[PDB]
Amino acid sequence: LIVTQTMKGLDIQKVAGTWYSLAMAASDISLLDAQSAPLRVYVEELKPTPEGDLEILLQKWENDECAQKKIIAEKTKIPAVFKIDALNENKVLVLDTDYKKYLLFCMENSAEPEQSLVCQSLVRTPEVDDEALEKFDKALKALPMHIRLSFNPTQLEE
Amino acid sequence: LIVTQTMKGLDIQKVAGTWYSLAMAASDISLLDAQSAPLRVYVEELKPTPEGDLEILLQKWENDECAQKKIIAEKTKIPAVFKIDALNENKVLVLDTDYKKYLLFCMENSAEPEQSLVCQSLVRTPEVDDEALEKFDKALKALPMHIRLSFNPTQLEE
Repeated sequence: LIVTQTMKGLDIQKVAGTWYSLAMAASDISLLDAQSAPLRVYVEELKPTPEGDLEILLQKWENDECAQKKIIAEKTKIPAVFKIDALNENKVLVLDTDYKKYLLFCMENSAEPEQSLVCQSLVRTPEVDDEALEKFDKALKALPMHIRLSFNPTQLEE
Repeated sequence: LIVTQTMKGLDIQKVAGTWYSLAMAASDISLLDAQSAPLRVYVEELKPTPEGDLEILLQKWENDECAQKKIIAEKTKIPAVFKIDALNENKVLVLDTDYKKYLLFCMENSAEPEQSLVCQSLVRTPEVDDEALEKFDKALKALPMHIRLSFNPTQLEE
């Protein structure tokens, strides 16, 4: 992605707290196909640190169960861009937020030659309001996505 | 679905021959999630019979392999609507076609209480042309779809 496509003026401390994954999209079907896909994850909480890094609590499917994982996305020299400095590098890019209702982000598989992107729309509460989803679809118009998912009522899911 | 949403004036004999599944959508994620999902199938050929029924040759994933299946969708009293009169009833509804390039259809799980729909865009050849996909997205605007997939170049897939 380019710098204009990410959020200008992000305050990471204001994204703290509970979130729900409302919709996901990816450039490649296989990125979100297997319930166990590495980048098929549901956000449950964001925990920015005093040092300006972003800790992410996620749920994932595993055998039948719902496993929690905690990953650390570290600040970089570019605002709104964070690096999970794991063995497999992934960048997390915050596209937009209003802090109080919605947050749009992508995970990119930096090493791969193909463009390899998974993006989500997060909401603070399960309320009926489609601003999160309108803003996400507008943001994805610029990107080649081949799969698009939205989470139904029960419960809705995470 | 309603009668206006399906094709007026369909000639079944003109849909005969080779097709490729270019995109799929469903009202529920779980309808197309597992590669083995019953309604996750790729069309390879349509074979209308002299009696006015529609035979469908499909490919599906199975363990690792690509299995062929042949199913019979029988004519009904409603034009463009066909019934697979299997133990589990499914209707096949032709939404639109120009016979020479594209064909839009849905499979409905009639028995279920929830609306349960899987729809596809089929093309005659893998040519670069997006009319199939524009027509499919226009047709799906009227329907509550929660998952949307499109098949990439290799090869592209069936």
